[PDB]
Amino acid sequence: ADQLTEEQIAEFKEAFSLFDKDGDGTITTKELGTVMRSLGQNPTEAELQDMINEVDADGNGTIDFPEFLTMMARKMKDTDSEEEIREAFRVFDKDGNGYISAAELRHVMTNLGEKLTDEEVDEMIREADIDGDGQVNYEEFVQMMTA
Amino acid sequence: DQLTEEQIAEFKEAFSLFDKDGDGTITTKELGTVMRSLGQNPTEAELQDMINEVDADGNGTIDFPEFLTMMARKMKDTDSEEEIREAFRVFDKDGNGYISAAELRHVMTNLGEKLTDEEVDEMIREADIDGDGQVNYEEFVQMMT
Amino acid sequence: QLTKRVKNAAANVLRETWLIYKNTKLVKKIDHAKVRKHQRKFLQAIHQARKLRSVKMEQRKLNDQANTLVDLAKTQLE
Amino acid sequence: TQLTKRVKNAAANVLRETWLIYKNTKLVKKIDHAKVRKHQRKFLQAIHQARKLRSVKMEQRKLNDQANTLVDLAKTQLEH
Ligand SMILES: NC(=O)Nc1ccccc1
Ligand SMILES: NC(=O)Nc1ccccc1
Ligand SMILES: NC(=O)Nc1ccccc1
Ligand SMILES: NC(=O)Nc1ccccc1
Ligand SMILES: [Ca+2]
Ligand SMILES: [Ca+2]
Ligand SMILES: [Ca+2]
Ligand SMILES: [Ca+2]
Ligand SMILES: [Ca+2]
Ligand SMILES: [Ca+2]
Ligand SMILES: [Ca+2]
Ligand SMILES: [Ca+2]
Repeated sequence: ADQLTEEQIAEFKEAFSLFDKDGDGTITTKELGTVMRSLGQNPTEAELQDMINEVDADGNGTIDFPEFLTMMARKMKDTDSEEEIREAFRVFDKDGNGYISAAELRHVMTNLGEKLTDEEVDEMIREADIDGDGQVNYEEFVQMMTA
Repeated sequence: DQLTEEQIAEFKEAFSLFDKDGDGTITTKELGTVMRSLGQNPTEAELQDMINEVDADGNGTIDFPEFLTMMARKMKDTDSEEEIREAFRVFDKDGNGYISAAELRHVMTNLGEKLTDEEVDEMIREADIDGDGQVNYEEFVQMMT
Repeated sequence: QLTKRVKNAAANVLRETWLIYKNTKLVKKIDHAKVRKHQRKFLQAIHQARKLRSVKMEQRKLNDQANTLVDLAKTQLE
Repeated sequence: TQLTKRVKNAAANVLRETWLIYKNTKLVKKIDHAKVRKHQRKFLQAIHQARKLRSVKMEQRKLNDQANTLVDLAKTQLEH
């Protein structure tokens, strides 16, 4: 969705406290280090600073709640679009092998009641088929769905 | 990017190969005669399209300047295309239509360049659209242009 | 560009296919007006894909034909 | 992924200058040295560029996964 709901905003306000270890209202590079290590990763100082910098809109060196929230709104929007595309991929890719075949795409159409020639279904495959293997993999599918 | 005086004079001679009746223009019927004499049989629409592509002033026929301007552009494109073919033939040392990592590593070595084998492999991968691990002509063209 | 238009048309075909599917198979109550809308869009895209592919195919023929003429002219170069 | 395009672009320059070095070294009567030197120089710059951009791309991939870890942690607070 484009915008967060009131409830999501309140929930993300709770989430902020998971990163703001000292409760001072800001997330610092040191706090991200603590969080990452608690999750089993060990980023370098420069990586932690990059993660702060990409969110720190006002450049004062720490992340406040509105900055965190704005970033989370953008992430939720992206995740929703990417999740819909995955959902579509899984349906076209009937056998779950990672490749949409011409046969599988036919079945989708035919089940919708559409009237495409087997040649036409073949042409659609070849148009999305970047690596020339005759099938549509996930990355090729994503390019097609977002073009 | 421009034709020499000599090339212009030669294309003026070429114009007469198409202008069958010598009236100074090439018509759709004349292209039909030319194409058929070369062993092809385009439809009327196809012959019309071939006139239209060249007929800048839209009067229905091709005069010498229109023909020449088109030929100038074709010679320009041919030259750039031929340069890229020459590069490809050199890199594709065994002529099998695929530039392998090994072939490109050898080119670099023979130029006395100092690239790691990994860097050369990375270049192959950046050019490798179909993922087969080697660079074909079409993949090479997309890179060089 | 012509290639772009072709892939773009086929992409719309695919997007509308999904939207029809979702609105037909993955909802409790089918919104028939929404389904009709995407179906119209599906048909428009398929007509476009068909049209553009046909032009692309005629274009490949014309290119070889024109190059035959170009090569004839080039026979006069020294 | 404009970066990936820049990467491919830099590798393309490497390849172009490689050819121009070959041509001006192996495929001419008299070698023009100022021109060989020119293409060698642009070759070096393009290589420096390809390395730089590839490095950035590799680090962005690591950062993407780290950041997504943080994002997933925040998402644990969403109900349903
Ligand atoms: N770069 C980045 O994503 N930083 C971040 C993410 C989630 C929570 C707090 C900080
Ligand atoms: N389309 C096109 O190329 N027409 C043409 C080409 C060469 C000579 C005379 C006509
Ligand atoms: N006279 C002649 O041989 N013309 C020709 C041959 C091949 C291609 C195009 C034109
Ligand atoms: N508490 C907790 O389980 N956090 C978590 C787990 C997996 C991925 C990201 C965050
Ligand atoms: Ca804090
Ligand atoms: Ca800040
Ligand atoms: Ca499959
Ligand atoms: Ca494929
Ligand atoms: Ca005439
Ligand atoms: Ca004219
Ligand atoms: Ca080879
Ligand atoms: Ca390849």
